[PDB]
Amino acid sequence: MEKYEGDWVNGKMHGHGKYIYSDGGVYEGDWIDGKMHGKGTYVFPNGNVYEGEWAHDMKDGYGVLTYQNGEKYEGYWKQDKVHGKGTLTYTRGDKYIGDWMDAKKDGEGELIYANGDRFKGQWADDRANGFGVFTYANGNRYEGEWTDDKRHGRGVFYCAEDGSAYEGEFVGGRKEGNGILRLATGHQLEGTWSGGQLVRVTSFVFAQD
Amino acid sequence: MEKYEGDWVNGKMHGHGKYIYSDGGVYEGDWIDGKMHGKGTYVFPNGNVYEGEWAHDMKDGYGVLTYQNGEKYEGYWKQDKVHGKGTLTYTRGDKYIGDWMDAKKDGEGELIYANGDRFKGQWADDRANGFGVFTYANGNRYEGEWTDDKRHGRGVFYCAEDGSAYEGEFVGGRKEGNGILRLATGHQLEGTWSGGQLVRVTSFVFA
Repeated sequence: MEKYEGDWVNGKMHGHGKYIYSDGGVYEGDWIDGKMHGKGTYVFPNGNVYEGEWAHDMKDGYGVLTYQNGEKYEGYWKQDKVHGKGTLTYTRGDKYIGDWMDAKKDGEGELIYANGDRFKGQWADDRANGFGVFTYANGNRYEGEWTDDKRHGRGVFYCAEDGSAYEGEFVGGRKEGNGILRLATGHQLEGTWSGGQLVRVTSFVFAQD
Repeated sequence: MEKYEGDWVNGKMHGHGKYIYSDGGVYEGDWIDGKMHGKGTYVFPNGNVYEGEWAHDMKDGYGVLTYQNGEKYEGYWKQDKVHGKGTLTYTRGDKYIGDWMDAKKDGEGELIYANGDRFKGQWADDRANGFGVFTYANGNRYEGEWTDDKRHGRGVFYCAEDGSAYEGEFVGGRKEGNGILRLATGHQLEGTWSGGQLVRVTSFVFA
């Protein structure tokens, strides 16, 4: 059995009001035309809680959704979906700050991982797409083009293990086709890579300069 | 206008004797059966001078030939040809010490260059053939097989310029075919070289 305690206008809930839904979990805050509208808080049966701005019975504008588990989103909503600027903390400790579209990461975004890794760059369909920089915990670093959370196209990868930066084509997160490899010495290699293994050397200069 | 002044036996020059030849240039020393034989010296018209051992009218045994120019050979002769152990100084300043055959370098020999370079190894037909070590003035060094004064077959070459060492096949004084290349880092490369350019990579590692 559902129930309400608040302000009535015309024949509908309007103004401040607290509402208990048939399923466990309540709402307290602002109402317009019998819909949740304005600043209010919802406590869900599943233990999740939203407090922030509503419009036409949905989360719209700035709001904070904290989950039963660590997960917490602080940012903007449009029609009950995460939309625009937003910061999401994952249970893991990983954090995304940046641009959301239709409950997916889309645009400029920085994801700082709990393992010390961090990526900043362009996102599309909730995955890295376009330019970006991944800096690995170990000291390895990528800078260049991404396709579907994979290093794809022209990129520069540095390997902390042996120095030796690579400049060239990437395919499916591995270096493929023409490229250049500088080692810490000043030794450079030009040629072709096949699935991350060097096949052919075009040039083999030194020129430390 | 020939002439002689020395010892006669039977009907020929025999014992000590000095001889002036038709062309300018003389001989003074030992004679047998009217031939230069034993210890004696010849001063040639061309300005060359030999002093050493003779047999049957030719240089045979140990002798010293000093030339019109700086060139000087100290070693063994057989029938007027440089033969066996010998040391030759060139006008250049270069020195060869070692084994000669029929007036050509043949066997074990060390050539010390005036530019600081040095080769030691096996010679044939007056050129490096078989094993040997060339050490370059700059610090570069080769050790392995030679064919006709060229690095040919299995060899190890070190390049002082980039402190890298290569182990593999050489063809015509350049690295060709399968080989391994270690760099100063610890990075090693396996694969095939063509002329002196890497074509194909088998392995690539860091140590």
